[PDB]
Amino acid sequence: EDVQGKNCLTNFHGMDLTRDKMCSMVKKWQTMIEAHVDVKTTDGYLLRLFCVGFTKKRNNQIRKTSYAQHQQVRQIRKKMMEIMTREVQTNDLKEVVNKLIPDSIGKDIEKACQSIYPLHDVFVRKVKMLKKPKFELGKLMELHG
Amino acid sequence: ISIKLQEEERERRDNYVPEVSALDQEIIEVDPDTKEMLKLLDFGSLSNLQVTQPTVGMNFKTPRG
Amino acid sequence: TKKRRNNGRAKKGRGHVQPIRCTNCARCVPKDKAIKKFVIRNIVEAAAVRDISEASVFDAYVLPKLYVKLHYCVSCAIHSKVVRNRSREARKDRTPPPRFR
Amino acid sequence: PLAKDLLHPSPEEEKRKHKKKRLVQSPNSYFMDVKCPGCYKITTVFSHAQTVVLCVGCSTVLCQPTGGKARLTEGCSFRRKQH
Amino acid sequence: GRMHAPGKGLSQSALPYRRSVPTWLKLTSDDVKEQIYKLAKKGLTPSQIGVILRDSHGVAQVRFVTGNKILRILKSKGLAPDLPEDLYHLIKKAVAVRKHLERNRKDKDAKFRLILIESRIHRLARYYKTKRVLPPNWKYESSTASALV
RNA sequence: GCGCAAGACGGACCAGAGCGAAAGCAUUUGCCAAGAAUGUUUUCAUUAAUCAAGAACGAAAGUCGGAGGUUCGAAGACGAUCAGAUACCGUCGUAGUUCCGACCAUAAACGAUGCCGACCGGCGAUGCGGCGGCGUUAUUCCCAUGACCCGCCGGGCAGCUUCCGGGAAACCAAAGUCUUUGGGUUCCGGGGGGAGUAUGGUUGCAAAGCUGAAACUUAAAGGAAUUUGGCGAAGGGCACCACC
RNA sequence: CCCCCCCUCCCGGGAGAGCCAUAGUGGUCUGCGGAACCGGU
RNA sequence: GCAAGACUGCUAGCCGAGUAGUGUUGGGUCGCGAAAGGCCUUGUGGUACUGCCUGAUAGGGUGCUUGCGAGUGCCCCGGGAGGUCUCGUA
Ligand SMILES: [Zn+2]
Repeated sequence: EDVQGKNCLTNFHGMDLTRDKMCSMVKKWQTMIEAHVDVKTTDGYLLRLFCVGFTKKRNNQIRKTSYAQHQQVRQIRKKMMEIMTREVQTNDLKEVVNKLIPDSIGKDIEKACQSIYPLHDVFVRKVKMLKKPKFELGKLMELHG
Repeated sequence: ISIKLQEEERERRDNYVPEVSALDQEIIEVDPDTKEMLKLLDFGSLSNLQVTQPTVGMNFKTPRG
Repeated sequence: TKKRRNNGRAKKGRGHVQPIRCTNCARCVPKDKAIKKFVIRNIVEAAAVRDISEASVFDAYVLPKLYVKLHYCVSCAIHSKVVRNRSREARKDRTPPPRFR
Repeated sequence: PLAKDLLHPSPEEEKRKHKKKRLVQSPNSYFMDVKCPGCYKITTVFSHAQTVVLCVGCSTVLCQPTGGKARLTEGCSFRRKQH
Repeated sequence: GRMHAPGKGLSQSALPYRRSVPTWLKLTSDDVKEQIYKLAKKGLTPSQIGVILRDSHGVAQVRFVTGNKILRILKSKGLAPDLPEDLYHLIKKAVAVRKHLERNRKDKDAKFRLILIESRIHRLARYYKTKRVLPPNWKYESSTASALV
């Protein structure tokens, strides 16, 4: 966003996952649940968060498929949408980026979905920055210590 | 080959029997289901038999799919 | 005469399946009839593995794996020696090929 | 198999079969006598009520409509009445 | 199986063998008929009257507490509906389908279902005509929907 | 590498799994209408099965009138392979591929098997609804519910085995209960060409669609399965007249 | 003499929501009987 | 009112105390949890472990050792000694 001299300053712009990890996560005999939410933070940083989830097999399960009902999938997607939209509008980007360093949102979604169908991993596989507010210098120089 | 001597040493081993019965053991491990089955044929309790705890855990038939 | 109990596919109560494209060829074939091959492969096999391993910036690193799925038409699947003809009674065996390597 | 006794089947066999495949058609449903510790008047309900019921005396909702039986409200005692 | 759909099913009632009122039912015939009259005045149909009586009042079915069926009792008192309940339901369903079809002209499946429903209506109306319950000049017409609500 | 615009499209998840009369159907959400199955001690009481006339839907290609034309690509233009290619191949490439209407009503539209109903073996799985029962999990207690497991019931796409039975056989729980031949009802086949041709009718702007012969000609044309025949098919064995 | 280490073996002790016998203890379930019954508030 | 059996949770002094607080999806009489201080008889014995994280020594994740498969071993502090821990091989 700005360079002072012989030293350039940056800002958060997005986050992605390794393509190999995403390829290895999508396997057979499990249902993938997708959800994109267009939710803005306290300031005008609009993000389109995506989500990926899978079902697995219990330790005593014999059924190889382990699928889910369509209504259960819809309920899970609604839960994920609500969880992500709840933890965005209440806080600024500066520390929700820190929140994004661990899978705290993913862990919250995983814990919230134990009642519908037990999912194992919740990942925000992509975050885009759709709109940004008017360029500011004070926030930038506060960001870099 | 149809041998009639049948490996003399192993034939003797076949002839050898132990002094113990190897079956008339003093302790019998049986589930309550077998005890209930026995209780309703002709006889009831025994003095050389005891019920064991129910071995039903989760299930048999390990996951194959 | 009829060769297989099925029609060389898995469509039993549908009547139509999505058409896909072959990988080796460009032929358009039904999904359930087209032989699907899934392969797990690394970036380097046995030659550049050392060169990446000992000559690297970071230590204790696991090499990435390239993931891709293959669709083969019958002619392309046989010409590439993926499947081969079997006996009349040997075609009824649906067990997957043994995998130990 | 070849020599069964279809005239006198065991009760287990008869209860295994469908209600309309038995030797004589007999429903497997029954009536109930539901009551709660709150109110002190007793009503009569059907097992597959399929209709929301209010206790006579406006106490609380008793039964719940489902696919099969009725989800009895928690804290209620019922007995199988028969003749 | 089903008359129109190619599906086969087996799910309906199964009346018990013993044709006698249970002893635990203290309700007489007169009060049951009074409840039937009250429910009819409330604005229900014999389809739900039996349901309400077998759920709340605990009576198995009318045909044992009294001799006449529900529709028979309603005809006897005189407040029975002039049109059969099933024909009314079929006509209402046909009107609903046609109202859905007026705006969306590309829904071919709705057209097929409407054709099937009109066929069912014609087949039931023929039986009503031959069993002497509707006038011989009664005809089901596409536009006549407002009067037959 | 960063942004913009346009069109098509819905990968992996995707299965001998689901729905629909068939053709056919996949990004999230919102609205409208419909349906099979399971549950029922609700309702009417023969309202039932198949169908000449007639009627709706009907893949892509096909035509007419508008809007758009990203990509693929009949016709056409070009270059090499070739003895000869206006074929295989490669680069451009109009009509079409997209949507809104107006038409045709055609397939290997195949399960090459019409529908309804009864009966005659077994064995595990899967999807729906209902029902009974130990035990784990949404952390440790109490209940309802999801998820897991052990069974049962009804309908549905299918799977495995067999001297039920049948067929010429391939094979079939139906392609069975058929000379010991009769459950009900529609369409349709009479050796192979000529020939789905000419003609007459009929529908369509057209392309073409439905009905549809005769004259002449032949003793064969065809269905299933074995041993050698050959493969520009696969997989094995041997040989210093093969190699290292 | 090297190292910093890291690992393994033979002993002592600390922590835990393990199990088993004994105390502080709290509830769930089962057997018998109410001199004999039919209605009205 | 007689009346003995079958089982269960917590404390390993008792009291305050299942008080605050945490807490879960729908609820409930609820899971989780030491005390400040006091009154005193002044606080039961045998028994093995323990890779990292999350939320018990439960449950769910996920490893290290030699390419690979099975072992031994992997909480902390205090003593001693030693230095390629055992069997098979895409
Ligand atoms: Zn190909």
